[PDB]
Amino acid sequence: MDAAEVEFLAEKELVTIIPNFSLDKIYLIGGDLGPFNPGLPVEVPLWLAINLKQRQKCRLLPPEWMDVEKLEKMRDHERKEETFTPMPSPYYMELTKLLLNHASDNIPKADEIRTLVKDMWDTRIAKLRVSADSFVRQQEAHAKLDNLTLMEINTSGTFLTQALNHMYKLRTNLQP
Amino acid sequence: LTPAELIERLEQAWMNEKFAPELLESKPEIVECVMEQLEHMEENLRRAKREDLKVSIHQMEMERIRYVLSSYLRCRLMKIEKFFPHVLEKEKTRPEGEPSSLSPEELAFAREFMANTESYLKNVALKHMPPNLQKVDLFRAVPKPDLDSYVFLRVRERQENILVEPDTDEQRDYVIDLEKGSQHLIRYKTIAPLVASGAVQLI
Amino acid sequence: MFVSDFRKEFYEVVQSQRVLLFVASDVDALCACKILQALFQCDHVQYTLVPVSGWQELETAFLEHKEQFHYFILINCGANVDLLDILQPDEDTIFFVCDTHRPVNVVNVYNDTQIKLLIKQDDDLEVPAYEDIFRIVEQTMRRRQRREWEARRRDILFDYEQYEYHGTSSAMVMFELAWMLSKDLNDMLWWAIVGLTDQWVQDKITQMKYVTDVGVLQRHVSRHNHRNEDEENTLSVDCTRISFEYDLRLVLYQHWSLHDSLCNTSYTAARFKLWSVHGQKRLQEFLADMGLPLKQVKQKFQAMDISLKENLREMIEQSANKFGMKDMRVQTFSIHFGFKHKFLASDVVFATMSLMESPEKDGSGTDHFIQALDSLSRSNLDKLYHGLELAKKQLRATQQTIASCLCTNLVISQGPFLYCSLMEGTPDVMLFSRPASLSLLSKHLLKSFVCSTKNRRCKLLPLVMAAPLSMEHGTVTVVGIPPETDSSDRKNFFGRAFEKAAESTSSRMLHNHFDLSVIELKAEDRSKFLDALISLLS
Amino acid sequence: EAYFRVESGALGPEENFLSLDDILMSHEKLPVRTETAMPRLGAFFNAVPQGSKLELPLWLAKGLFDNKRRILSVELPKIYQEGWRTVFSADPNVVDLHKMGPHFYGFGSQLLHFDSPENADISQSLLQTFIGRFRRIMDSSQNAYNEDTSALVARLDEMERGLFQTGQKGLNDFQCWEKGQASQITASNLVQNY
Amino acid sequence: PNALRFHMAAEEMEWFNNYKRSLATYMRSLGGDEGLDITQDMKPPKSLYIEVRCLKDYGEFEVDDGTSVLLKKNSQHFLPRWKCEQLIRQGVLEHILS
Repeated sequence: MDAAEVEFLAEKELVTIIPNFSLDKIYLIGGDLGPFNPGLPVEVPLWLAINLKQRQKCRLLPPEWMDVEKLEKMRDHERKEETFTPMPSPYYMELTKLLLNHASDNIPKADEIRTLVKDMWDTRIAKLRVSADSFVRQQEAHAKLDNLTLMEINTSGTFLTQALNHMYKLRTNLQP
Repeated sequence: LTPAELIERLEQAWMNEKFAPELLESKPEIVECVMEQLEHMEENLRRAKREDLKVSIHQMEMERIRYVLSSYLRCRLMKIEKFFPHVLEKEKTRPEGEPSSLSPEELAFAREFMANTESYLKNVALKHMPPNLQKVDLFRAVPKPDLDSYVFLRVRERQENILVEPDTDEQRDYVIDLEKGSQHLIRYKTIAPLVASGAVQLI
Repeated sequence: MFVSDFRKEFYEVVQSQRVLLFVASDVDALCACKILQALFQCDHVQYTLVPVSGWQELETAFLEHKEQFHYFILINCGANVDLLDILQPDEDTIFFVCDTHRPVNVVNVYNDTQIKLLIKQDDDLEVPAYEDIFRIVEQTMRRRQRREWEARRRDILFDYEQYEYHGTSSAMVMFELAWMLSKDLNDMLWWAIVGLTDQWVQDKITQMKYVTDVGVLQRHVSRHNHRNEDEENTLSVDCTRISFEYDLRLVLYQHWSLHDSLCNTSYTAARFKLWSVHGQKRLQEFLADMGLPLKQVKQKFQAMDISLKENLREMIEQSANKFGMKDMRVQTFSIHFGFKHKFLASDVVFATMSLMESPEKDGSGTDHFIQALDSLSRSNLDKLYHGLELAKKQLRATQQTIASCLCTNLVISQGPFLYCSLMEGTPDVMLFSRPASLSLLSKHLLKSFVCSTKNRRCKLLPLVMAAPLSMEHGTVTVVGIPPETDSSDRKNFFGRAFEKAAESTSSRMLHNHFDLSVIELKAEDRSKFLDALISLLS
Repeated sequence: EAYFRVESGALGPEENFLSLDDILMSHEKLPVRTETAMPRLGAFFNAVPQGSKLELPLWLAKGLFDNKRRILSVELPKIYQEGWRTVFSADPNVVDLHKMGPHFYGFGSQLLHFDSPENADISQSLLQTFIGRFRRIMDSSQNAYNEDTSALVARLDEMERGLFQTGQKGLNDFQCWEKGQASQITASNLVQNY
Repeated sequence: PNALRFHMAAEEMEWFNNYKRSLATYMRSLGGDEGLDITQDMKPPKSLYIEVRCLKDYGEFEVDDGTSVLLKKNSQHFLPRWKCEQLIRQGVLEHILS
């Protein structure tokens, strides 16, 4: 894969907007939406909230896990534990990039949410290169990754698997 | 099979083909039953086109689905053109009652591809050779798929008693179990029949 | 005709069509486009953007596209001449004009089918009434009266089309439109402010009108940016903020040093007479009267010590009363994006105006236009930050020419108007070869001159300037600027003079641009033209 | 992006037929001692004695080999001898596997089809060298951005450069997504001609 | 373009024109109406319209409804990205407003 398709899979998460136009139910091949009552919340998939925000037709809302207090506890829980701890949403990096870039003025304290998210990320990446070094160092044959999201996997996967194949080969070249 | 679930299963059929090291199962049902929603909702837009916002909300979703599907197909016409002889053989000797790994149309494409390349190599360098080398067999020139690759997977049907062979020493094999929703990093050979049975999905 | 309301007469017609946008080349028109773009990309309206540069290229462009489309939009071009003939269009084609030039041509006003005008009629317009300019012995007895009518027409024309000037900028009409629809943002407000500031920078509007328009725009600025009353602590730092400033008139002093921007603003480089060693010490005394070390003033402004810059913008306004410079603070706006991004609305202008008119040419006429249109969106701060090193290089190569024609006295008093000319051998004279970057040099030359000379006659005569255009064709370019003063109405009158002079002498001339006061003339018809012009103006 | 060259099987049981890496790999020379005479072909090195030390490509010595050592026997180069097998154990992060190459793991895995005695000690050198040089390719390839990497890559071989070019292609692809840069559609192979 | 069809040996053109034809045969077989052209669509779709800017001359690009468009140099349009993909990926147009 590549980041630009993880970003595609991440635009299926649901968010809540507040439209300012009138429209009746829409029957999408992936569900139903609406109705859109001006000045009333409604829950849509991201790829539509962003596209409506760019055309000046809505007003986003911060997801509940995107609070500057619960995050300041996740950031500590992550540094205490010694394994991959569970995360608010399986796609938090892409959410807190797309949202904070496109709707940073409808989110209060954007430039602290952003730094806490980055602090969590910079740790969950450090635990990986330790869990991906003991693997080689001790020549394991299995490794249980607990709560890795698809993005951390995809940033260093096409190197790790490709450097473990060359190790299986070198380790089983004497049998015949 | 609500039209809402075809897409949820299509994305899953889309990731596996991207990560697997071998040409996986053939799903003719879905590829032929999503080309129906596309073929239908392309008509209820060109007819009732006299709205200017609804048609946009529909065209965007159609364009997302027509990319999932398309990039899924392209990802298999790469497996076929890299493994054409080994994928023809496997389909010729298939025991009846086993899901094919080739559509009836990919099969024609693969037949024509093998024919074309053989008829090309026959007239450039395999013709002007001494008259005992002019035949080269394409089961020992095209490398077979490599099913000793490592993959990340996340499981969604609790499995137990899974064999983990680190090396050639049959003794060193410790059996493991799998929870639900967990994620592991294991070789593709030991979990081959699980991807075909929906028990896992290569993330 | 005149469009009464922009919603239901201009927008909601082209809302469902495929329009074609012709664009002139000046910061005002760039900023008037970049709003219409953003108003089309928001409603999915297929447009097309053709950058033109004269009348020949506008005609060439209309040649090719005139059958596919049948809607058109001209921006800062084609309101001071007649349109239904230079283009010779069909009947079912529509033209919208959103130009600033004045006065609007006559027929373009009594043609309510093909040429609609987006010009707010509450400008300074006084268009003559309809039949005053448009259509047995008793036969002759009344056709003599019709001859009298024609004679009155020949006069009222000369009354109405004698002075050229400019109205409200395009980028303010478009912004009124974009606010009607309720689809305005800050990004569409900054382009309004820049498209307005540019006219006042190039000195095409009066100070009264400029302050009136600033008074208008400040309500919008406060409506947007005041909604953050006390939450300015929980607003994202990476989100643009526009603010009203009462700030200095020095050019580019926040990126240059404080010293190299006093020596180059053509408003303190005139008073201080910073071209004659006798008065260069005036600058020294001005600096010493404030306690600014001569070593901090020479260093870049962002690195100057923090203890000096506290009340700089006041200790400069004060110590400029003691020298005879009382108009030193102007009213402008400024923008902050993020951590280090802070622009005054007259830095964007001098950078854009010099990306579009870079001397070294790298292709067709529409290769620089694109690079300057690019540097107005925030995703391209690497061109702006680059177009600020051309705007510097230009300003340091203008006070080294106004220093030539004033330590050599190349301003001839040829009678009713001054006169000058340039030499190729002087360095940095190929930079001003363009017929657009020559008006500013002349308009600063006049400002330095009027302050320099000791006469009382020359201080109130318009200037006329010529500099060589093409060595192969052997031709020069000529401009004409109104008589300078503090409260000049800015109503130039040379578009008629040069026309009639070339008509009298019957020489070869080209009125290629959209403004009339710029002409290309054979190097040999110079005197043949000039003498007849001297006699004509009289 | 769509030109998928045939990869190298030089680490498994036998090299691939069409892979241009293995073709240039096996071409490298190797020392042999002949067991018979070489009639009608002594021109190169007409007949050649028995018990003569010669240098032959690897591909040639594939078929000319048998269990009984009918035609010739083989002895390993010094890079795989006992001498260097201790050097590569002192600290493997110091060796210039490009001069000692440029196919170290590729060659060394084909010298196991000669049933020499010390195979159980070559297949332990390779494994313990590749494991030794890992934490210096996992970290100098995912953490070298907009740098001149032509000096972090001057001491590697074809099995390792292929990984140093996969670390970079995943670093320079996340850093291009973070900066809103992997949204613009670009020319894929035409900018290669330009 | 014939900077390429000049470097292939004269029998590789036959291999090409066979492969291309078999591919275009397979593509039209997928769906009922002329199948689905899987050649386009190489990157996830982001928005519905795109803003391009020409870079070379090109005779007369077509819009499905018979409404052609001339392509002079340095003149930017606002077209559906459903049509511009073929030309952006070659070198003619350019995606500016990223």
